[PDB]
Amino acid sequence: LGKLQDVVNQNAQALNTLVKQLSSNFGAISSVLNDILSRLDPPEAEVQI
Amino acid sequence: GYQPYRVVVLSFELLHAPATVCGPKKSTNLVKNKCVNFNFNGLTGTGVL
Repeated sequence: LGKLQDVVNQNAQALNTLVKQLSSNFGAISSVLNDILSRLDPPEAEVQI
Repeated sequence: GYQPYRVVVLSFELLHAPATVCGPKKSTNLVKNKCVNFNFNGLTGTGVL
């Protein structure tokens, strides 16, 4: 039953990747929105966000 | 310019560990099992404990 099985993996893997993309800085000081908001005022938090 | 200027640099290492120094804000009782807004040593969030 490889074919069917393969399908599932292809989907599951994708989702996992997407979720992990929430832990990347992309250049911001942090990957957690709450931390950026609680350490910076909006005038400087806009640039990071 | 020629005359001196006193400088003090305050470096805070926001280590993800117990915090020795914290602000003057007064804590409050602890609530559980109900959707509440929470703060812990500066980590702010919303959820159920």
